[PDB]
Amino acid sequence: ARQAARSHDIKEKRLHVPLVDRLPDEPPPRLVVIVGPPGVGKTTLLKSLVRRYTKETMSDPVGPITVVTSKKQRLTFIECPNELEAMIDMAKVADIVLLMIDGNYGFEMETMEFLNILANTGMPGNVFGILTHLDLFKKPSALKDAKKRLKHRLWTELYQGAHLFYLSGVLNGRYPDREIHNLSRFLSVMKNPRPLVWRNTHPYTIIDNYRDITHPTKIEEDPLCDRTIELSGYLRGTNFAAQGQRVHIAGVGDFTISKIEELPDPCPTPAMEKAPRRRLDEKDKKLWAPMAD
Amino acid sequence: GKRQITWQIQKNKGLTPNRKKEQRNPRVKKRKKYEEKQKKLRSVKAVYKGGEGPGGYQGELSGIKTNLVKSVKL
Amino acid sequence: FGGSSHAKGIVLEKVGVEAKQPNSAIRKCVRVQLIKNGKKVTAFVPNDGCLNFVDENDEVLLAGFGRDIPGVRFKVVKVSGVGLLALWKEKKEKPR
Amino acid sequence: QWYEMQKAMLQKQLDINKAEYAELDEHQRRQVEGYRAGKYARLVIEGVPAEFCKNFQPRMPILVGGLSATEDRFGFVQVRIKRHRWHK
Amino acid sequence: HQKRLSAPSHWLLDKLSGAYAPRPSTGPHKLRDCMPLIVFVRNRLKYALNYRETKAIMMQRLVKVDGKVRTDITYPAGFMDVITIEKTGENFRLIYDTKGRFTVHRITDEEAKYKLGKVKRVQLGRGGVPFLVTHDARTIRYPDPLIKVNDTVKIDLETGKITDFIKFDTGALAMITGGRNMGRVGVITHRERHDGGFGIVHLKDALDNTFATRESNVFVIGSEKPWISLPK
Amino acid sequence: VTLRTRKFIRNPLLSRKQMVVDILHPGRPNISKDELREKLATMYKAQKDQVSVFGLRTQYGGGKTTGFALIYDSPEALKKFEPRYRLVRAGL
Amino acid sequence: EAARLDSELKLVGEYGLRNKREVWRVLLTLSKIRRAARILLTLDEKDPKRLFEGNALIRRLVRIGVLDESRMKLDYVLALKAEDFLERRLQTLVYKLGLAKSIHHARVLIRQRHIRVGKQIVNVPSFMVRLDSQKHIDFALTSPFGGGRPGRVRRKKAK
Amino acid sequence: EYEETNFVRLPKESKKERAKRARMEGRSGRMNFGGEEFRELGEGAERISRLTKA
RNA sequence: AGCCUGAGAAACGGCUACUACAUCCAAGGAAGGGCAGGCGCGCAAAUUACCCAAUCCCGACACGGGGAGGUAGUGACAAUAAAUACUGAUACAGGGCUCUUUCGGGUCUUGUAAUUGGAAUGAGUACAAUUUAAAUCCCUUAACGAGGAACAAUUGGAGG
Ligand SMILES: Nc1nc2c(ncn2[C@@H]2O[C@H](COP(=O)(O)OP(=O)(O)OP(=O)(O)O)[C@@H](O)[C@H]2O)c(=O)[nH]1
Ligand SMILES: [Mg+2]
Repeated sequence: ARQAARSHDIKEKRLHVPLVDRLPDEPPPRLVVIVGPPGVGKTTLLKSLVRRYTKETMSDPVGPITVVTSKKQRLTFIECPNELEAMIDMAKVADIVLLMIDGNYGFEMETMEFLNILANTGMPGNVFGILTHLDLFKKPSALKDAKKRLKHRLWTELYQGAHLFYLSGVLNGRYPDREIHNLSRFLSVMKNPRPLVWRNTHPYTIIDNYRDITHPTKIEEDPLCDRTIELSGYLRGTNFAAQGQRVHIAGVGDFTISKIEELPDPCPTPAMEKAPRRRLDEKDKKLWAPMAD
Repeated sequence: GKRQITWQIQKNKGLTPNRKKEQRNPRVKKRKKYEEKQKKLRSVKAVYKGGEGPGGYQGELSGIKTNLVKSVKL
Repeated sequence: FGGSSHAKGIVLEKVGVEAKQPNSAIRKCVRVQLIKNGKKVTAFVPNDGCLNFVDENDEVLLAGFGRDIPGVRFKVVKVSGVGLLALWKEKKEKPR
Repeated sequence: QWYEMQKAMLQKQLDINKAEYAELDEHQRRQVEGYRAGKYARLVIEGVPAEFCKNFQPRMPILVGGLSATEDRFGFVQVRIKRHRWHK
Repeated sequence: HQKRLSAPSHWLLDKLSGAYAPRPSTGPHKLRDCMPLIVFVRNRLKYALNYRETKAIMMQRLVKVDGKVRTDITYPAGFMDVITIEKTGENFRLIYDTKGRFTVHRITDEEAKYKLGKVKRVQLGRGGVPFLVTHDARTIRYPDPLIKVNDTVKIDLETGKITDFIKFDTGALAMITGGRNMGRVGVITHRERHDGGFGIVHLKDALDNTFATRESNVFVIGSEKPWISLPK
Repeated sequence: VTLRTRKFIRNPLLSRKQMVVDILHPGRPNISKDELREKLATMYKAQKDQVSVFGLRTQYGGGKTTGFALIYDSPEALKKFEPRYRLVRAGL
Repeated sequence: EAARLDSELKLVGEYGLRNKREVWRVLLTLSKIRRAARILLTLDEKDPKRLFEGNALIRRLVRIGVLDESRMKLDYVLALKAEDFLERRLQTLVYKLGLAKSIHHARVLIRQRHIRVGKQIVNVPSFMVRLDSQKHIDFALTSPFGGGRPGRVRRKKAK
Repeated sequence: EYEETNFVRLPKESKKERAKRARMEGRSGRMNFGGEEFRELGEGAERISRLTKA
């Protein structure tokens, strides 16, 4: 009888509201934010993750970085800068969150601000606490006390029993390879994103490449004039309108689409190339960072 | 130059009610509950509390009432 | 209901949102639609100010109500994975 | 199994489209169904103020969102607001 | 690689040497009738602490077993092997006790020079020569022609020759090295043939307890004549 | 700093003197086993370099501290008869 | 029930206990001892089981000082009680030996490591002090009531 | 008395012995109210009758 | 399905042919067949930890090599012990408490957000030394470490 009771409780746990998926057959790269207070090493984790995946030592990685992590799915890493406008801009955008806590110093208001901004706007599937600066400790009893109290406060903040990784040192200016390897074990195998209503009704795009296509005669005539801008990125929400789509460039204002060119990917992800083996040969570990080095 | 997290976010108090300094310690509460329930007992029955003092017998110090029978009638 | 202790549901419509007196049970009651079976049952939010956290089309856990409308059997326990008394006590924010 | 029946009706609609605009390229795939999601695309925006191009930093990213027909109208929004727990 | 409890109950190990126990290497004495040299040095005598310390004792020529240098650590030394250590100037001898366990006996060169070994079989070897096989698997070429089966021999141990022998006798005191009455120094007073396999002897102690042990498990030690010093 | 040696064993085949050492610091902190190696030179008429101390658990409530001490006949006998970790802890 | 509440409150007040879990703990071990005494009274007199097991139980209780040395029958072992057990606790023994002014002072002293039982200091106030060990309850040598340093508020004041 | 014989130190129990000896309390009726032990009145009481008859 | 080594195998370690997958290529060719981990809804909960240092095993052999073994980390599922205060003096108020029987009876010291004074200190911070393969814990341990607006007790229920 108790087996039937537990089966009924789990069958009631499995249920949710029937919302619409709106995910294509060839899905766009899932967006990984690296959010944290200033000085915590978001750029260092970005360098270390892109070296783990695509083996390219970036001396200054900026912008979104698209990365092939499987034959079906791929990721893109964006590091949020230390400004609240960018944090509120990307909290409605993020697919998975890498939320950084500064170890010995404890929690920060920027971390709590992004946690409740994200919860109020829309909760994504996977948020992973990443706790760093553990090597700035002298007593390894105080170390496990700080790990325990930061884990319990984070569990009160987002949900009980989350994933909190501990990244200890900085060896080659980068991170330890085993620690970022188990971190990528957790963020590599993946599940479909949560059906958020705002992302499943409105079409968005996160700009990978920027270019100013303006005539130098116009720039020489008026140095402060209305320019035309080519913005290249992945179409992520629902589909854009074919003509006359109204666009909010967040932080700039509202405009209209003058042209859409729909062109093939720079990160092809071999299911799209072959359109049942497990491993990824190094032919496939592509890197598309059109603003970084 | 960092933004410290303050005590209200550090422990999620929320809107728990205000309770007593007696209620924050379960022994001191059970000390004060026993002192006041031993005090309520003297107002019902009569405790011994020492016989005649060192000074002797200064009279029945709080009244003598004549028309009061306080014996268990068997 | 069912064979379980708590059921899930979708808040269809907060019936009695235009009731006059603040802690009326018609003000506190909410029509939800159970996921597993599909029927629309009515449930009590525990408090009138706590009604404001229950929005339309939210996944709602509900349990029995064991003790002004006698016979409404269920009470809303959790809303969108967060406990409703915790939302009322301002411990947690609601993930939407 | 009302949950799986509702999710199956949603997947039936999600097969009915992509079964219904899989019939022509220049008419359906370009003009009916727009520019489908997941595909890399280049946008040309006309009329951007030059202070954006002069103060463009690659750190702070660019998010392009699509406004609906209702998201360009102005008027009195009536909202349900509450101050935060930790706002002093 | 056997466990400490699966090790036999007659070379003792306490709660100290880990859960495992060394196995004896293959050699003269048997497996279950054996004391390895590491158990003799560091678990019985405690002249050592660790395996590496026992190796550092064994590898240098400091431990001689039956008059020859024995190098490997788990060398089997079951019964009555004189163990000469020269830096300490001692010679130990392995006997049993009345309960059924191994016992060590300190002695000098005069009793350390000879070994009392029980004859296993007599045969005619190649070359038409009689040879003699003891329980130490010592084969002696050209023996004395009366030394039959179950007779014991005083082996010289500096040449290895025969010096004296004790006959199997009803009236000669003996030591039990097997069976349910193991390790009971008493006198052979009767012997029953049982032809067809597994004959017995009836044996009594010094103080009147009769019991029947098998002629395989017996071992002659002397009529009165304690030619090895049983510990007083 | 009060010292007593119990169970002193000769061990000539391993060539090293084995002592159960009961040291006592009452009122002091712990004993600093390198300074205890320095102390076990004149007590048994040896060089400091041929002494190795291990074990050394402090008894409950201060005072008594039980160590195990080994004095070798030569530093080279120590070098060829000591474990690597005890050699590192000693400093050779 | 009000009888249980008033009884447990009388125990918690008369011996300076923290909650009712300590009362229920003592009542459980007392009921175990009393159940053993009832099972030994089930058998007849001069049975060897009752003889040796009852002598073991009575000698154990007299040695741990609960049962008085005068009365040594299994009927008095049945007549045992939780007031006798809480009297054999350490905290009430400090209060009765007079090292502390009240029972809550005694609990405070035993918590912050002033008294010692025999040789070692005792950090727990529910230490069941035996009869042989009752006499050797005194202030430790590292305590300012025993000796050594004058202490903490004394050091901050004398600076 | 085993740490002065050849004076190698011990590990203070381990996870596999503490799993065993603390499970021994789980299947036994013994209790230690003070310095003494209080044994249960099961089969340990029947041997007292079982010895005295022989 | 057949074969090869060796003291010990019908090793599955290799080979051959057939069958079935599957990879690189310059399209001629060429190498290859395990477990562990995560997801198993869109909503979740024990380390991808360190070493052969002890016991043990294999070798030309004291040194070289061991996925048994031992060390550490998590844990409100339980279970064990118990902090969040102890103790005075003075000043002032005259009420405090109870009930069967209630516009009635019973009992006699109780308070206060009053003013002051003493001490005690373990959580934590922590020099060391020690423990240990190297660390940690434990035991030792110099120095700091309490006045509420804090070193910040909770969960429920009833009522003004
Ligand atoms: N010891 C230690 N140092 C770290 C750790 N993580 C980062 N650092 C150092 O802290 C510095 C911060 O650099 P970043 O990580 O780029 O800082 P960021 O916040 O990521 O980048 P900005 O947002 O531009 O400041 C670097 O120089 C790192 O070497 C850590 O886990 N341990
Ligand atoms: Mg950055």
